[PDB]
Amino acid sequence: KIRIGINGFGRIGRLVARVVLQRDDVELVAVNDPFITTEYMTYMFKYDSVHGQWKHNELKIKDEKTLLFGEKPVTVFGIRNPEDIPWAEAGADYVVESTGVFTDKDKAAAHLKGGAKKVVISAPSKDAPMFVVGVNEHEYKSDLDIVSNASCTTNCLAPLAKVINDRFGIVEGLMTTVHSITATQKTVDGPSMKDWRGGRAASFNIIPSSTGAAKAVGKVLPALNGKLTGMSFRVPTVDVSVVDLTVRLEKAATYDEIKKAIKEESEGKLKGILGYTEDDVVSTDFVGDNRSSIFDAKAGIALSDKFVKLVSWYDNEWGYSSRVVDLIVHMSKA
Amino acid sequence: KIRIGINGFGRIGRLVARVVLQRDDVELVAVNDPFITTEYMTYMFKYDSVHGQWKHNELKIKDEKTLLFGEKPVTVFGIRNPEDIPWAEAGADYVVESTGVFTDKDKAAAHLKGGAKKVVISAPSKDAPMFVVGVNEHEYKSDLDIVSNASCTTNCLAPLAKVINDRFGIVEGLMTTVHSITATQKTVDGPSMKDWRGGRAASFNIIPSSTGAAKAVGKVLPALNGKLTGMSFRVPTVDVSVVDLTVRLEKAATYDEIKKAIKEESEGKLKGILGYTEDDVVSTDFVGDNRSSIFDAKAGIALSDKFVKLVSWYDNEWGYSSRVVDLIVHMSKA
Amino acid sequence: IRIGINGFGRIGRLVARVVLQRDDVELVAVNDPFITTEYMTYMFKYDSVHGQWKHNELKIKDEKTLLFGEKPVTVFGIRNPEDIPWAEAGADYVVESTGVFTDKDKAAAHLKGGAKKVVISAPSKDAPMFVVGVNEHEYKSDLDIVSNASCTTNCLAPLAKVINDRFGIVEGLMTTVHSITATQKTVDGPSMKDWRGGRAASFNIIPSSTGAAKAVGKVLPALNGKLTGMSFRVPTVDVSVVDLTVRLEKAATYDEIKKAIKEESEGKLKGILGYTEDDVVSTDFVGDNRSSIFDAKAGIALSDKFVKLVSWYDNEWGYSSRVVDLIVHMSKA
Amino acid sequence: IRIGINGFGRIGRLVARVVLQRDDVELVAVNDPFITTEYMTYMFKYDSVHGQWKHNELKIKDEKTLLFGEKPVTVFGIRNPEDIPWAEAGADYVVESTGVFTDKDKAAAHLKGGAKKVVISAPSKDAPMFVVGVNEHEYKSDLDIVSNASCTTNCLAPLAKVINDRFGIVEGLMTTVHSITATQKTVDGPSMKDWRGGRAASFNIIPSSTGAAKAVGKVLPALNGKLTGMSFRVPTVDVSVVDLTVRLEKAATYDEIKKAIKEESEGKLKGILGYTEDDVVSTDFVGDNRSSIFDAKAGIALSDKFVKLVSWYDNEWGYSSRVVDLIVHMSKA
Ligand SMILES: NC(=O)c1ccc[n+]([C@@H]2O[C@H](COP(=O)([O-])OP(=O)(O)OC[C@H]3O[C@@H](n4cnc5c(N)ncnc54)[C@H](O)[C@@H]3O)[C@@H](O)[C@H]2O)c1
Ligand SMILES: NC(=O)c1ccc[n+]([C@@H]2O[C@H](COP(=O)([O-])OP(=O)(O)OC[C@H]3O[C@@H](n4cnc5c(N)ncnc54)[C@H](O)[C@@H]3O)[C@@H](O)[C@H]2O)c1
Ligand SMILES: NC(=O)c1ccc[n+]([C@@H]2O[C@H](COP(=O)([O-])OP(=O)(O)OC[C@H]3O[C@@H](n4cnc5c(N)ncnc54)[C@H](O)[C@@H]3O)[C@@H](O)[C@H]2O)c1
Ligand SMILES: NC(=O)c1ccc[n+]([C@@H]2O[C@H](COP(=O)([O-])OP(=O)(O)OC[C@H]3O[C@@H](n4cnc5c(N)ncnc54)[C@H](O)[C@@H]3O)[C@@H](O)[C@H]2O)c1
Ligand SMILES: *SC[C@H](NC(=O)CC[C@@H](N)C(=O)O)C(=O)NCC(=O)O
Ligand SMILES: *SC[C@H](NC(=O)CC[C@@H](N)C(=O)O)C(=O)NCC(=O)O
Ligand SMILES: *SC[C@H](NC(=O)CC[C@@H](N)C(=O)O)C(=O)NCC(=O)O
Ligand SMILES: *SC[C@H](NC(=O)CC[C@@H](N)C(=O)O)C(=O)NCC(=O)O
Repeated sequence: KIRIGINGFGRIGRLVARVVLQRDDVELVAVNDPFITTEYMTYMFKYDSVHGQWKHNELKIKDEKTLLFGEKPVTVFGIRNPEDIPWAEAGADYVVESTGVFTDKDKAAAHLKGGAKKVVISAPSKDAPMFVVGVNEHEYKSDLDIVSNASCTTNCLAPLAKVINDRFGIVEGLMTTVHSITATQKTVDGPSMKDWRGGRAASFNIIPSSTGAAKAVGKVLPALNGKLTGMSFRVPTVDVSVVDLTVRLEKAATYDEIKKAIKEESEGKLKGILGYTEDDVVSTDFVGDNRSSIFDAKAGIALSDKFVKLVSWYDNEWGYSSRVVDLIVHMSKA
Repeated sequence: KIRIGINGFGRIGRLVARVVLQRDDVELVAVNDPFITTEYMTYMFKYDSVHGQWKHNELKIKDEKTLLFGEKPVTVFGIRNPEDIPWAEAGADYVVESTGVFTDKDKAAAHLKGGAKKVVISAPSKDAPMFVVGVNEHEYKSDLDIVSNASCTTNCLAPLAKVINDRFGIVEGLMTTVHSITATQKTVDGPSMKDWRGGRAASFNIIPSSTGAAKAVGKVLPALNGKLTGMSFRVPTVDVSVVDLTVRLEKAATYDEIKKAIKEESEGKLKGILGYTEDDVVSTDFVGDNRSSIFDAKAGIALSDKFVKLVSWYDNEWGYSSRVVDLIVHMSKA
Repeated sequence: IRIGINGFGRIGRLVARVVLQRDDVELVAVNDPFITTEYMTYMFKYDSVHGQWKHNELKIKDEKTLLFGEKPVTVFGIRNPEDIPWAEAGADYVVESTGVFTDKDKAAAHLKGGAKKVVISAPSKDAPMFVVGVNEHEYKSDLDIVSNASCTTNCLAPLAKVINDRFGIVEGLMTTVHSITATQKTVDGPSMKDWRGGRAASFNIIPSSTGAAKAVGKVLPALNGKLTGMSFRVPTVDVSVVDLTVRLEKAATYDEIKKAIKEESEGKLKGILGYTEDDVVSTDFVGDNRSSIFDAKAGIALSDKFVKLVSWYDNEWGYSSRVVDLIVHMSKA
Repeated sequence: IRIGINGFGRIGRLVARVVLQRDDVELVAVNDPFITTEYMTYMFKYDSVHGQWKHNELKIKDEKTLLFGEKPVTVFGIRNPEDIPWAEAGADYVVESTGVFTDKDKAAAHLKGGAKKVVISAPSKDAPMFVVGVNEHEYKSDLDIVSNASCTTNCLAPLAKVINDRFGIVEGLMTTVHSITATQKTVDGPSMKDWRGGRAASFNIIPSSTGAAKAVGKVLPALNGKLTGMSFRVPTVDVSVVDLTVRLEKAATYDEIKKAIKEESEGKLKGILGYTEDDVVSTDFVGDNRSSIFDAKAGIALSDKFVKLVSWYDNEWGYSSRVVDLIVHMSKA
């Protein structure tokens, strides 16, 4: 039923491929990467430095056109531009924009001319519609040709911000995210003309960089629009990131009260999306965590009973790619 | 004139030794480390994985009692407990408490029975007097038997917090410090019974841990006492750390205004202690920076003109050990 | 078979993972004076390399027992060994994983704890050495106390045995590129026993020591004095590789060497010596429970008598799997 | 002597540091299409390994010149080489540091730029290869375009020359434990030319390729076909080590080998081959400008004809020092 093809077998592309491969509501029809060879795709999928080897399927058949995942056959495209890929000729309703270069509303629209019914954008986009599963996936409508699943950081922030606002209200908030390094960085000092500090050696530097993660938590949560901002800090970890959010509350609460409220919501409307822990966890403890956001109770601290600092964890790779397929199923139905 | 002996040839002990070795107002009389051998001390001093090889002096003479720094002779003690070291019998007025185990007011008092006129504690202490050069070293008085130079994080926060408060006033602030790993951490998962997350592998984890850095910025800046708190994040860097401070201001300002005020103070009463940069700097750019705190203009962001997030850098090893000898000279004179 | 672990370190905890998941064996007690029994729950549960645990073990009583499912495991905080009452909770086989008691007589303290047999989680100067799959068969059940050698020995010895057994090695020099361990330092600090071992582990290529190459002969008397080597510690959490440089008595071609190692991979050395022709990397062997895996594509030969062979081992996982494989071989008389 | 650099990368910028601080040479122009001339100021000024610069170089005019003190350096953003007017700002000697133009004919594009001589910041398939201190003397001033070989070659060849020159090496196998470079990846990504090179560089021991061992013979025809080897990339910013395994024609003892290398250290190989008996570590060679330094204490011999020798090199700094050492040797006819 839900036939899928992925555009760009990157970090997110391969990992959301793993997610859809071990589910029964979802299927994998095609993959497009002009840079990866069909024999190379098997190696890239099988071996992972973060999430480990794959326990099910894996094999390539045809000279250079079809791979065998188990006995499900997946189609491979090495096509540079998006409209030139015949997304229908292998059945692909939902295309994952996992490439990172075609982010914008019009730029993902390129897939519909390949014969694709809908496309979901990995990254946030300047104009394409933005949804964070569990906080506003419900304002999706089926006229929508093209969609965006926002960012890892948005997906961790917005569920956590929403319960705080929805039971105590946020007046103003400032966020930092200390974030693992990604494919856009460099091993050693090199050119990254659009972010100068992004060119510096990723694994041996604490890199200040920017993410819009916060104001977007209003572009999808319009109640909090223009109420938050932040920055980032890229630091030498392969995967897993944490959000440090500092907000003042209109309605006074105690740290135990906000803790108990987050536990409440963790087992309610937000179960499996926003989690709760009171353990002495660290970075590694969330590799493979398929939740958008988990709440580090012990980490955070309160100054007033209206001014508090909240800590929450997210696997920027795994949990986010779980969320993209969670979104695709919601639009299937709705 | 200013004769010095250091207790504990650790990271800070050796580095403040380098600082005093290349100054003319200061001298090096003795070093005590029960764990380091006088031949081993030369190796540990000469070769440094962070700050590099040493350009001046270095040689050991006596079988196992005296080292030759240039032609200045330094005395070496391998004594377990503090009062059992004859601090006078080599002329030592000022003893650096660089050990980390004798932090408390009474526990550093142990050096005076060795015949030492004054002792300065590297770390912050529960009761010993606390001074951050450039913000309250002047409230030092010469009755003081024993003193503490506070923490790296305090030394970066308090100068930066003081100009913000002193020209706009801080109502409430929450701070995070993303901090390099230190000697108290473990290479791989091991026992650290007093901080559980501190036992996790330092170089491959983002470790939430606590530092009191903020409320102390009142124990030495009583105008801001009980007005700030924070947490830490230990991440896989050898050296250099940054403070992310989030405060609301009673008196409204614009980001350019606060930038210009920090530049003003950078060249005034705080010159050489609190610095100013508008460059796309990264972690490595402050190794060997001898300032307590440098202000990252471009990094930070403002939400309101009364609610702002400020970013400032500090070399937790080098700048802090520069500050300990800066403090010792102030107490020499005062 | 009842097993108790001394020192819930890296090797101790991971040997606990092994024995808790296999069914021919069970875990009776653990002793660590530096860890509190609740702290063992946290440290066992959470692992930066091998991940969270997918079964369950919890605390029952204030300081004395944990329950994995519903089985005891009594917890000791005893500083020195002859004071550990391995009989009083009935622990027949003891893992000496502390690293401080390598010597035969110093680990003998467990027999006075009322423990019938002792396995050293390390090489020892004066304890019989066995590398499962190459000499585990020379154990005798009179021998009270023993050593399973080192990770590096357990990786080298199968490969050395196969290479010598089919072509004969004249002389060998070995290098291992090795992950950092608990004995290294976060930052430059005192390590008087290894001066380069005190240097910041994660920012350095640190030259270090290994006995493993000399050790091969102590369990493979055919090559005694025919190998020696060195180590290089590098900033990785886990997984290490052996770089072996050998002169061959019998000339062979690299592809022939590949098929010989493949043969033994598939045959009696299965699960001890593996074989791959993949573009493997260190990460690809986290959780690999083999003693040694052979990186075919990596290695190179200069002549048909002079060749360099590359092989992988997870210093944590594979060695601990070998530890309880050895213990069960010793059960079987 | 006027020098211009093509590609302000790691090697390009650091060769710029060298030529800007020495006085027998000067720096005339730089070309990089991916860097804007203000961006060169930022990237040259700030370095994660070698630190900030202690002199000064700034921008003068919108895109065309920088001033180090008050000397020009004109800046080019030209994609392909024959379009770089090395004559029009008068740059006689060109550093080809881009890494894409190794081939003799492809770097010949600078002679059409009006440049009299070209030095390849790398090995090349079809360009004469020189390792300063071992064969720099065979340059002829008719040869228009050239290569300085690789960091690994420049470290191995002095040590191989000394060892062979006094004891003769029969066969050699080499390993290098090497820092990561710009060609590796932050996270697992496409590198179809080296499949293991795309894997996350900083979390892996990555087996990789080297021609340096075969290359030694191309500049040391005595040992042609007597050495070969492999590499291991490990998560460090800079500094690498060679692990050399040799068979000796003339039997020697390790201490004798130590004093022979010490002799050459002190003598004609001074500043190219260094010698230490210290507990050195990788960090200790950041900024070390020698081709090769000999870690005496590290290495080990099996017999007096079979020995393993360890030597250090800063792949960035020492190689770039060698680059302009070569250029000035070529000035001198
Ligand atoms: N990496 C993360 O943790 C993460 C998390 C959430 C969202 N995102 C977003 O997802 C997008 C991709 O992220 P990533 O980390 O996977 O980057 P990546 O580099 O790992 O993936 C990019 C992949 O796309 C392929 N590709 C490049 N050009 C292509 C094209 N023209 N057509 C088809 N494929 C092409 C490349 O081969 C590469 O495999 C980015 O926009 C990023 O912001 C990333
Ligand atoms: N490391 C930093 O960046 C930093 C910065 C500011 C303040 N501090 C504080 O300074 C203190 C030391 O810090 P560090 O990083 O140098 O730790 P460290 O481990 O590097 O130094 C401790 C040194 O003290 C020696 N020592 C141990 N016991 C001793 C004793 N009984 N008598 C004499 N010497 C003994 C050890 O040999 C070791 O060399 C700590 O309290 C720390 O909080 C550290
Ligand atoms: N780490 C490896 O990759 C590896 C692999 C194979 C073998 N080994 C060997 O195993 C031994 C332990 O290695 P590790 O990495 O687990 O070290 P580790 O530091 O992680 O473990 C040592 C543990 O023993 C405990 N301990 C100390 N004294 C004790 C006492 N007297 N009684 C009970 N417990 C005590 C400590 O609390 C610590 O938890 C070493 O000899 C090492 O050489 C290590
Ligand atoms: N990195 C090392 O430790 C090292 C050491 C010795 C030799 N080398 C060799 O030197 C060469 C470069 O190495 P690197 O580490 O500096 O790589 P790098 O990526 O740091 O440098 C390449 C630079 O060349 C520039 N460039 C690309 N195309 C260009 C063009 N056509 N014209 C002008 N500039 C262009 C790029 O912008 C980049 O800045 C490689 O061949 C490498 O093998 C590297
Ligand atoms: S993980 C989601 C991802 N965002 C980022 O990695 C940017 C993170 C930023 N704050 C930083 O530098 O740390 C994403 O969805 N991509 C959007 C983008 O930045 O292009
Ligand atoms: S660098 C000054 C040092 N403080 C710390 O390293 C603790 C930092 C903490 N926030 C963290 O875990 O990141 C110091 O002066 N020592 C005091 C101490 O913590 O003992
Ligand atoms: S990992 C097994 C361990 N041996 C080592 O620590 C040596 C690692 C070697 N390759 C190196 O130096 O890097 C062990 O069982 N303990 C050995 C011992 O000290 O008894
Ligand atoms: S560092 C010099 C560089 N050579 C290498 O990249 C090889 C490094 C080797 N030890 C390894 O693989 O790790 C170079 O000058 N370029 C070589 C080339 O491709 O031409």
